[PDB]
Amino acid sequence: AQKEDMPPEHVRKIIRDHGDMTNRKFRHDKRVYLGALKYMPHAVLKLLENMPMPWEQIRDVPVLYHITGAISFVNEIPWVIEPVYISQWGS
RNA sequence: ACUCUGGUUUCUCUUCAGAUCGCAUAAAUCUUUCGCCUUUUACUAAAGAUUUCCGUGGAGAGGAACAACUCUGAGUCUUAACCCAAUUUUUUGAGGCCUUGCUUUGGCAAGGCUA
RNA sequence: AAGGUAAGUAU
Repeated sequence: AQKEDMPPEHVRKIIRDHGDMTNRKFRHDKRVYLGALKYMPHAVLKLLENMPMPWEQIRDVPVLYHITGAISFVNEIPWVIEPVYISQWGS
């Protein structure tokens, strides 16, 4: 019993709609939306620590996002080989 | 050269963490010393004691993937051509006889005789 | 970031 990954277009659509809270269609359930918003600093911390390095053009990262698009987390720790990382930054 | 030994990867969970949990390094709270002082919320910078957070290790448990592929260790780790013996055993000249002591007798003990 | 709200009655 493991959660299968969703297509990247699913979260794209979820973010694209429900953008403004003024819509009254999804206002019925907001405790699930509001309760997951306190972890915004966690999303900030995970996002900035996975910032791409100057030698990298595009960095695809695993993403853990709320079912309503309330918050998105970068579920990845930037592990780097120390000699490789130091040599890359020296270059 | 024989036989048995039986993994690695990955995702969770539960606990234990001495150790540079971390060859890196944040914040909060409290109690003392200050610095600003005029009241909160911020602070100044040292010490002491906590808590949280970003991470970490070991062990245990439960799933998945490559489950079929081999390891290591142990087990006795198992074979013939031609060439060899003065220090321990298949080439090794080490034989016998007698004396006297002594043992209930057998024998034993020492010496002598060699070839 | 505050210690910088007049208290109102009408529409």
